[PDB]
Amino acid sequence: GSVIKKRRKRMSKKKHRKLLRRTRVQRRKLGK
Amino acid sequence: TRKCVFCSKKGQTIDYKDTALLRTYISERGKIRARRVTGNCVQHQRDIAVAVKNAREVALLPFGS
Amino acid sequence: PRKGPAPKRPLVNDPVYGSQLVTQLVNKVLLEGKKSLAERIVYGALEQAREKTGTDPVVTLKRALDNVKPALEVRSRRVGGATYQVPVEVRPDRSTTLALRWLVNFSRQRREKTMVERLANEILDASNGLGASVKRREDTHKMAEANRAFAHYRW
Amino acid sequence: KNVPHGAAHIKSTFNNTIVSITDPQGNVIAWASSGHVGFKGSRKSTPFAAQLAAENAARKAQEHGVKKVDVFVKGPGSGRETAIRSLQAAGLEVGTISDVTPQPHNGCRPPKRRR
RNA sequence: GGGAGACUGGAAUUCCUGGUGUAGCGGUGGAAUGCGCAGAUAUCAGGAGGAACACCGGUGGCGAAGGCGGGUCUCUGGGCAGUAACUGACGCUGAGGAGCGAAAGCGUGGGGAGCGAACAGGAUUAGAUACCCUGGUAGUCCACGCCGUAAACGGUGGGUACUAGGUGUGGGUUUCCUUCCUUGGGAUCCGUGCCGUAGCUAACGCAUUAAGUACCCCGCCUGGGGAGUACGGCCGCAAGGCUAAAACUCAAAGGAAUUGACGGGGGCCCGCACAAGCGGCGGAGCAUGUGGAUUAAUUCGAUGCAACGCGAAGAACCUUAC
Repeated sequence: GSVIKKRRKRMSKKKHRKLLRRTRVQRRKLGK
Repeated sequence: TRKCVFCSKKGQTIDYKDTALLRTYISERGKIRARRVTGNCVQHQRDIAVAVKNAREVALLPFGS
Repeated sequence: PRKGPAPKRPLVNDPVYGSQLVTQLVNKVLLEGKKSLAERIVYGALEQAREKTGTDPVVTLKRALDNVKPALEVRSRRVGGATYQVPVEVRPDRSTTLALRWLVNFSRQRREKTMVERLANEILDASNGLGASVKRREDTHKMAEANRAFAHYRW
Repeated sequence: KNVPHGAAHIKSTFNNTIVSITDPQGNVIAWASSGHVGFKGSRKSTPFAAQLAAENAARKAQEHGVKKVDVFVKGPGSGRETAIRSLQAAGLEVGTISDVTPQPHNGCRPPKRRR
């Protein structure tokens, strides 16, 4: 296939992972 | 393509003590020479390599003169 | 010169002396497009050599040529950003051309004020090895056996 | 001192070239390097600088009374043969030439590859 | 080189100690930080320590996959071939479930030569939180446990039977030449590559190791984003992993091949392109043209090669448009 599709998937995953790292302490406070 | 001298009925058995046979299959720098040059089969080339290493450890052959 | 070797021009024989050397010399010394001056200059130099050395001009000219004819030359070839001065043997034609070129080139740096005795004097010196072009000839030989370090490329 | 037979160690790298004249027992009596003869930067990686360094080392060892030399040459060749010829030209004698380049048996980890 | 344990060998890098020995070494497209002159680099001799095992060594062997080569010993798993003595359908697949599972990462305790995220300088640049250079912590290594993911790929689930061949190679049995050595050749079983029919495919291509012809069982798919995300739940020390939507939004997103164009992609062939030679320009004075600056205007156009003795083959008034 092409690598455009993998590129879209990796861009979305990278943004989500960065967001998940940015709010670690707030999530830890809320969940527990 | 040559024949394996050990596969013939008159091929000597391979031992790490008998260092002349091993000197036959090592180059002037002490390295083991490729199986294409010697022409011997897979099993006997493996035997020769193991014997050369064993003789090298007991200091009967040099470690790459 | 990309397709193949170029044709070689014929050389007209001299009517006065009968050797191609003098006509080659007058061609080499020719300047600005005046033949007549050129052969009169070279003939005056020949006659002054005649009256000075006491021997024939042809034999002393050939002896001077042999004393100036080189056998090896230097060619510059670049690779990987480094230029190497490979020594190369010389075809006889290039040797003769270089000898005449060197003689005429060192004919023009003298102080003795006119061309004919300049040429005669250097002919005598090259016959005896006292010239300036000869100095460059043994210099070229000195770098020929000096720059032997770059010969395995063979270019 | 007067040692009539010594040894020459030529180490040629991609950035320099250094020649050391030693006694047959490993004591240096004269050394010269490609930047010791007046070269800087990249210019000391050239064969010409190797020639000059070899000539200078040969002369300084010669004034100590050295006649014949065994050559142990080493490193990724940049000015090896030029150094050999410069030793021969400067009035020395080269008896034997041997390449002694350190060869690992796959130990240690080389640095990452440039890009 | 299938796995686990113990002992052990040599080359090389680093550091320390001692000789000889000097003023440079290192690095790069070029340099500078950096190391030395308090004795560096280099060359000898001795010692300490850790990690990986040149040559043999390959599209070659083994393993269910991940993966496995310095030597020796100890313990142990799978495969193939021949004989066919033995049991007598005991077979295949397998929802959930369990076990193994590269690298990175986590916990406790060791170890630490080389390399090297993060971090400091130097250089490049309009700027360089990068590429290049000099240092360098976790980590890489060992013991015992967590995690459970990879472009974990043949992007090809397992079992079985049939369908032209040619030619390499690994393991084993047999017959004909028999010299009884040899890839001597043939036959047969089990692997591993290339080429090729029929057949299949949208095409590329697969082709007895099928993506062909058929039967049994499992997993999965139903336009692209939102999204493998949210809520709920389970697991984990943590990082996070597994199960898994909707509102909304677009009229497409895709796969293969074809013709051009382009490449800071290649290969051949030409040309005064280089080379081999002769004569010049850039240095001086002068004539033109242009850029720039002044004033009333210094009329307008031309502006890498392909503008600069060009429109202009003729500016005192005229020309001339200022």
